Amino acid sequence: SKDEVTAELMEKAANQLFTVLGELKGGAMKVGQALSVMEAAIPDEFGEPYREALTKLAPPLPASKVHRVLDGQLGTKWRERFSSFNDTPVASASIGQVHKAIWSDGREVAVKIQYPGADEALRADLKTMQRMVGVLKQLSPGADVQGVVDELVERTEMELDYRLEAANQRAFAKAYHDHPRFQVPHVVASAPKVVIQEWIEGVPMAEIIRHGTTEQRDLIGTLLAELTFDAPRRLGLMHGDAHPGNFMLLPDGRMGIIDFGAVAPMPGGFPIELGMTIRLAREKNYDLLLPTMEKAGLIQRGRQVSVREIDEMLRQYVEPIQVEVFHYTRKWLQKMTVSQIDRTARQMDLPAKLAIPMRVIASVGAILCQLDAHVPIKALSEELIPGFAEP
Ligand SMILES: CC[C@H]1OC(=O)[C@H](C)[C@@H](O[C@H]2C[C@@](C)(OC)[C@@H](O)[C@H](C)O2)[C@H](C)[C@@H](O[C@@H]2O[C@H](C)C[C@H](N(C)C)[C@H]2O)[C@](C)(O)C[C@@H](C)C(=O)[C@H](C)[C@@H](O)[C@]1(C)O
Repeated sequence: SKDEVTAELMEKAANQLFTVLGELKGGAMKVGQALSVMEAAIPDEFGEPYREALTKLAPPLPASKVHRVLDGQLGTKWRERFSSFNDTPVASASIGQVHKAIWSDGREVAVKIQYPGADEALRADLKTMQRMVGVLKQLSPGADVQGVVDELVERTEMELDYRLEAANQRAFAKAYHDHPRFQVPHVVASAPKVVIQEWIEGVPMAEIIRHGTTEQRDLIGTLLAELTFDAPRRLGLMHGDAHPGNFMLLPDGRMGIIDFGAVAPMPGGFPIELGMTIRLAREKNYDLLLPTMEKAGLIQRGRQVSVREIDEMLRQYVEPIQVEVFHYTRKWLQKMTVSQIDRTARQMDLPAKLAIPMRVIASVGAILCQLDAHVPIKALSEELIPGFAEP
């Protein structure tokens, strides 16, 4: 059990690192020091009316409560929209359960049910943290807390209102209806705490990472990379930071996509500067590269820039397209974390239209390395990514 003990030690070191980052770049003080201030700056009358909301949430939900939630979101005659309903959950959600059933039209549908006391527990949890943001802003000198409230409010309701996630899925269901390579389940019914979609199943990407075949890894890895670039060009949207649980390989060779609670807006499609930057980076055209990256916002305006660092900055994007079929390995990813610079020209505040895809691409690239997949990324880039193909 000793490797999973490393996993817990790895998660704990990673989570405390982000706490330190939060202290230095956010609250401008330690978590211990801040907790002291918040204890006094926040009344005890607000301390526990919050407490009671969290106790309502034994681990799997009893069937009587599943009906109860269904009695609310779908109503009195919710069993008349189903042909049958399995009271035993097939999976677990973040704050709910997933039930397999049969719709009235004969289709197999997957039904997600949110726990009864999760709405109050999370909304209260929002107000408390929102209250703490006020404390830091008013009492902690030199604290950066912009948009932190906006972030938390958006995250919360995306978790509490299933209609928002379902709306995103309906968007991908139309653009990728009848598609040769991608299958997105249609949304049958949507409610604040109940969402119903078509049932699909295959080989989970997680199962492929563990002990999948070489061909399985390459295939679903190629499809994942294609989805990253095709979605913004076709749908004006980008599927957010991807977790292996969101994807599966269908028997016919297609990739299944089941989660859309992370969709980010890309109205004007994929930016032209990104593909153009990588193109100039590969051809070593530093003469046209640096002014381009400056205009785009990859590097800071009016600052001395090292070519040596530019190469480190883009090599995770350039090296894959320097061949026809790149082999995304973990060993390669380890080499990317090695700097020839020994103790900043980067832009630590990228514009939104560049920040969104680059984060997604980075997360996708990490998954491809866990897959040990062979991906024709060079071809995909020429076809889908604007500016990358030579004019
Ligand atoms: C892709 C990578 C991730 O998105 C980002 O990091 C970009 C950089 C933010 O935009 C940035 C940049 C910008 C300008 O939004 C475009 C800004 O308004 C917000 C606060 O932060 C996003 C998308 C924000 O959304 C936006 O939040 C707004 C409050 C409302 C907006 N909506 C009306 C469209 C909504 O899309 C927000 C809060 O992170 C969404 C929450 C739910 C997430 O955690 C989502 C699911 C992320 O995992 C993500 C989408 O993968």
